[PDB]
Amino acid sequence: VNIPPKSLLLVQNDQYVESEQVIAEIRAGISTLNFKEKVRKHIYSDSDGE
Amino acid sequence: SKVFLTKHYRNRRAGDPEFALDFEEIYVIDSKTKSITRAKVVVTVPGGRNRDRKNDLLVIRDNGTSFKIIPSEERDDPTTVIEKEEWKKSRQDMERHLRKLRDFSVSNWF
Repeated sequence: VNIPPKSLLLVQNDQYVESEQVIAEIRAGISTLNFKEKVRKHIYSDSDGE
Repeated sequence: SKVFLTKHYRNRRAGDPEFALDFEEIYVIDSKTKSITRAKVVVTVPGGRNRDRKNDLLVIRDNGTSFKIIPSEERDDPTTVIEKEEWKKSRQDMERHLRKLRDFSVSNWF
């Protein structure tokens, strides 16, 4: 199985996989609605220092 | 979809006191291919040609493509063949559903 326009293959050659494991992503090649929202996440320091 | 033409035995009339049908000569008429062919009958009954053609039963299967001549004593009641086909289809479907589990190939079908 595979999809030609957009396939993201998350696995390598000669790799042993079990059932019901995500192998590829169709990537939803069909375009998403273009409502881009940009959000600002802040990283917080866990410990003190320089 | 198909029309079967069964030739009578020795071209006898239906009103004859000893009437029979010849299953070795059956002509099908297809409707999708506009073709008229012969039926590849499989005569499986002990007796050969010396056996009287009064104890016979043509069984048609596989969408009118399989023909078998068997005696009328070893026939199958409708419920038997219905249950046979249902059991086969159900087992195929069950093996399909279970094949997609990781615990397969180490299991048993009880």
